[PDB]
Amino acid sequence: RLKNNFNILYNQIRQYPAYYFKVASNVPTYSDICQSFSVMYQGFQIVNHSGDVFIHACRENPQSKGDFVGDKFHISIAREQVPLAFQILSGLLFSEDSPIDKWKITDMNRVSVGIGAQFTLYVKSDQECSQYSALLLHKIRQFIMCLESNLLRSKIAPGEYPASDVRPEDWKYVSYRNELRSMLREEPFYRLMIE
Repeated sequence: RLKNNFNILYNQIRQYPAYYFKVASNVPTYSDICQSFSVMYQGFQIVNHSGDVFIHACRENPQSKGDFVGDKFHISIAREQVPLAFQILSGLLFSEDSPIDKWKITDMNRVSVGIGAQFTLYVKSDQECSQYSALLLHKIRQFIMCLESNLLRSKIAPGEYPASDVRPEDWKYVSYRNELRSMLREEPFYRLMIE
Protein backbone atom coordinates (compact mmCIF):
# COMPACT_ATOMS: atom_id res chain seq x y z
CA ARG A 1 0.00 0.00 0.00
CA LEU A 2 2.62 2.46 1.26
CA LYS A 3 5.21 1.80 -1.48
CA ASN A 4 2.64 2.56 -4.17
CA ASN A 5 1.37 5.74 -2.40
CA PHE A 6 4.94 6.88 -2.06
CA ASN A 7 5.58 6.25 -5.77
CA ILE A 8 2.29 8.01 -6.58
CA LEU A 9 3.69 11.10 -4.86
CA TYR A 10 7.25 10.63 -6.25
CA ASN A 11 6.40 10.55 -9.92
CA GLN A 12 3.96 13.44 -9.62
CA ILE A 13 6.71 15.73 -8.25
CA ARG A 14 8.89 14.97 -11.27
CA GLN A 15 6.00 15.88 -13.63
CA TYR A 16 5.90 19.51 -12.45
CA PRO A 17 8.03 22.23 -14.07
CA ALA A 18 10.55 24.27 -12.05
CA TYR A 19 8.76 26.52 -9.56
CA TYR A 20 9.46 30.19 -9.03
CA PHE A 21 8.86 32.28 -5.95
CA LYS A 22 7.93 35.95 -6.36
CA VAL A 23 10.32 37.62 -3.90
CA ALA A 24 8.78 39.92 -1.28
CA SER A 25 10.21 43.45 -1.48
CA ASN A 26 8.89 45.23 1.64
CA VAL A 27 10.71 43.08 4.12
CA PRO A 28 11.76 43.93 7.60
CA THR A 29 15.44 44.01 8.43
CA TYR A 30 16.94 41.72 11.12
CA SER A 31 16.86 44.45 13.77
CA ASP A 32 13.21 45.23 12.89
CA ILE A 33 12.11 41.63 13.64
CA CYS A 34 14.18 41.74 16.88
CA GLN A 35 11.92 44.47 18.29
CA SER A 36 8.63 43.34 16.78
CA PHE A 37 6.68 42.44 19.92
CA SER A 38 3.55 41.79 17.76
CA VAL A 39 3.62 43.10 14.19
CA MET A 40 2.40 42.05 10.68
CA TYR A 41 4.56 42.08 7.52
CA GLN A 42 3.49 40.57 4.21
CA GLY A 43 0.75 38.48 5.79
CA PHE A 44 3.15 36.99 8.39
CA GLN A 45 2.68 37.92 12.04
CA ILE A 46 6.01 38.42 13.83
CA VAL A 47 6.39 37.87 17.58
CA ASN A 48 9.43 38.11 19.88
CA HIS A 49 8.26 37.10 23.42
CA SER A 50 10.97 37.00 26.10
CA GLY A 51 9.78 33.39 26.74
CA ASP A 52 12.28 32.07 24.29
CA VAL A 53 15.35 32.96 22.27
CA PHE A 54 13.40 32.99 18.94
CA ILE A 55 11.55 35.41 16.75
CA HIS A 56 8.49 33.64 15.34
CA ALA A 57 6.83 34.22 11.98
CA CYS A 58 3.39 32.93 11.32
CA ARG A 59 1.18 33.43 8.28
CA GLU A 60 -2.33 34.22 9.50
CA ASN A 61 -3.85 32.57 6.46
CA PRO A 62 -2.01 29.23 6.18
CA GLN A 63 -1.74 27.68 2.71
CA SER A 64 -1.59 24.29 4.30
CA LYS A 65 -4.75 24.30 6.38
CA GLY A 66 -3.99 21.06 8.38
CA ASP A 67 -1.63 19.82 11.19
CA PHE A 68 2.12 20.17 11.73
CA VAL A 69 2.82 16.43 11.80
CA GLY A 70 6.57 16.43 12.68
CA ASP A 71 8.50 17.57 9.56
CA LYS A 72 10.95 20.47 9.66
CA PHE A 73 14.16 21.98 8.31
CA HIS A 74 16.88 23.98 9.96
CA ILE A 75 19.14 26.45 8.17
CA SER A 76 22.63 26.64 9.73
CA ILE A 77 24.78 29.76 9.27
CA ALA A 78 28.07 30.89 10.83
CA ARG A 79 27.28 32.89 13.99
CA GLU A 80 28.43 36.32 12.69
CA GLN A 81 26.74 35.91 9.29
CA VAL A 82 23.28 35.33 10.72
CA PRO A 83 21.71 38.81 10.28
CA LEU A 84 23.23 39.00 6.80
CA ALA A 85 21.79 35.62 5.91
CA PHE A 86 18.39 36.73 7.11
CA GLN A 87 18.54 39.77 4.84
CA ILE A 88 19.50 37.55 1.97
CA LEU A 89 16.70 35.08 2.78
CA SER A 90 13.92 37.45 3.90
CA GLY A 91 12.51 37.93 0.41
CA LEU A 92 11.94 34.18 0.18
CA LEU A 93 10.78 33.59 3.74
CA PHE A 94 8.16 36.39 3.35
CA SER A 95 7.16 35.46 -0.21
CA GLU A 96 3.49 34.91 -0.92
CA ASP A 97 4.59 31.80 -2.84
CA SER A 98 6.63 30.24 -0.05
CA PRO A 99 5.26 26.85 1.08
CA ILE A 100 6.30 27.53 4.70
CA ASP A 101 3.52 29.03 6.83
CA LYS A 102 5.50 29.06 10.13
CA TRP A 103 9.21 29.74 10.76
CA LYS A 104 11.41 31.11 13.51
CA ILE A 105 14.88 32.61 13.83
CA THR A 106 17.30 32.91 16.77
CA ASP A 107 17.57 36.41 18.22
CA MET A 108 21.40 36.85 18.16
CA ASN A 109 21.14 39.34 21.11
CA ARG A 110 19.38 36.96 23.51
CA VAL A 111 21.58 33.87 22.77
CA SER A 112 24.77 32.15 24.34
CA VAL A 113 21.37 27.11 18.78
CA GLY A 114 23.52 30.24 18.13
CA ILE A 115 26.35 28.19 16.44
CA GLY A 116 23.96 26.53 13.92
CA ALA A 117 20.22 25.84 13.34
CA GLN A 118 19.33 29.55 13.59
CA PHE A 119 16.32 29.23 11.24
CA THR A 120 13.64 26.56 11.68
CA LEU A 121 11.13 25.97 8.91
CA TYR A 122 7.92 24.10 9.86
CA VAL A 123 6.09 21.99 7.32
CA LYS A 124 2.34 21.56 7.80
CA SER A 125 0.01 19.24 6.00
CA ASP A 126 -2.56 20.47 3.44
CA GLN A 127 -4.52 17.29 2.84
CA GLU A 128 -6.77 14.94 4.79
CA CYS A 129 -5.14 12.30 7.05
CA SER A 130 -2.44 14.81 7.86
CA GLN A 131 -0.99 14.13 4.35
CA TYR A 132 1.05 16.08 1.85
CA SER A 133 -0.02 16.93 -1.66
CA ALA A 134 2.46 16.50 -4.47
CA LEU A 135 2.48 20.26 -5.27
CA LEU A 136 3.22 21.17 -1.71
CA LEU A 137 6.11 18.71 -1.71
CA HIS A 138 7.32 20.01 -5.02
CA LYS A 139 7.06 23.60 -3.74
CA ILE A 140 9.09 22.65 -0.64
CA ARG A 141 11.77 20.85 -2.74
CA GLN A 142 12.11 23.89 -5.01
CA PHE A 143 12.17 26.29 -2.09
CA ILE A 144 15.07 24.49 -0.31
CA MET A 145 17.04 24.47 -3.58
CA CYS A 146 16.39 28.18 -3.77
CA LEU A 147 17.45 28.98 -0.22
CA GLU A 148 20.62 26.86 -0.79
CA SER A 149 21.34 28.70 -4.03
CA ASN A 150 20.94 32.19 -2.59
CA LEU A 151 23.21 31.51 0.38
CA LEU A 152 25.88 29.84 -1.72
CA ARG A 153 26.01 32.60 -4.24
CA SER A 154 26.41 35.31 -1.68
CA LYS A 155 29.23 33.05 -0.29
CA ILE A 156 27.67 32.75 3.14
CA ALA A 157 29.50 30.53 5.65
CA PRO A 158 27.61 27.43 6.86
CA GLY A 159 27.29 26.88 10.59
CA GLU A 160 27.08 23.70 12.60
CA TYR A 161 24.11 21.39 11.85
CA PRO A 162 22.47 19.67 14.77
CA ALA A 163 23.64 16.08 15.24
CA SER A 164 19.92 15.09 15.22
CA ASP A 165 19.45 16.25 11.63
CA VAL A 166 20.03 14.57 8.27
CA ARG A 167 21.10 16.17 5.00
CA PRO A 168 22.44 15.06 1.66
CA GLU A 169 25.96 16.17 0.78
CA ASP A 170 24.65 18.75 -1.74
CA TRP A 171 22.92 20.71 1.04
CA LYS A 172 25.41 23.10 2.52
CA TYR A 173 23.08 25.07 4.81
CA VAL A 174 19.76 23.15 5.08
CA SER A 175 19.16 20.05 7.22
CA TYR A 176 16.13 17.91 8.08
CA ARG A 177 14.48 16.57 11.21
CA ASN A 178 11.29 14.72 12.15
CA GLU A 179 10.38 15.32 15.85
CA LEU A 180 8.24 12.15 16.24
CA ARG A 181 11.22 9.94 15.30
CA SER A 182 13.56 9.98 18.36
CA MET A 183 16.97 5.45 10.10
CA LEU A 184 15.86 9.13 9.89
CA ARG A 185 17.03 8.98 6.24
CA GLU A 186 14.28 6.38 5.67
CA GLU A 187 11.48 8.91 6.47
CA PRO A 188 9.01 9.02 3.52
CA PHE A 189 8.98 12.83 3.54
CA TYR A 190 12.81 13.02 3.50
CA ARG A 191 13.18 10.56 0.66
CA LEU A 192 10.85 12.77 -1.39
CA MET A 193 13.07 15.78 -0.64
CA ILE A 194 16.38 14.44 -1.94
CA GLU A 195 15.83 11.62 -4.42
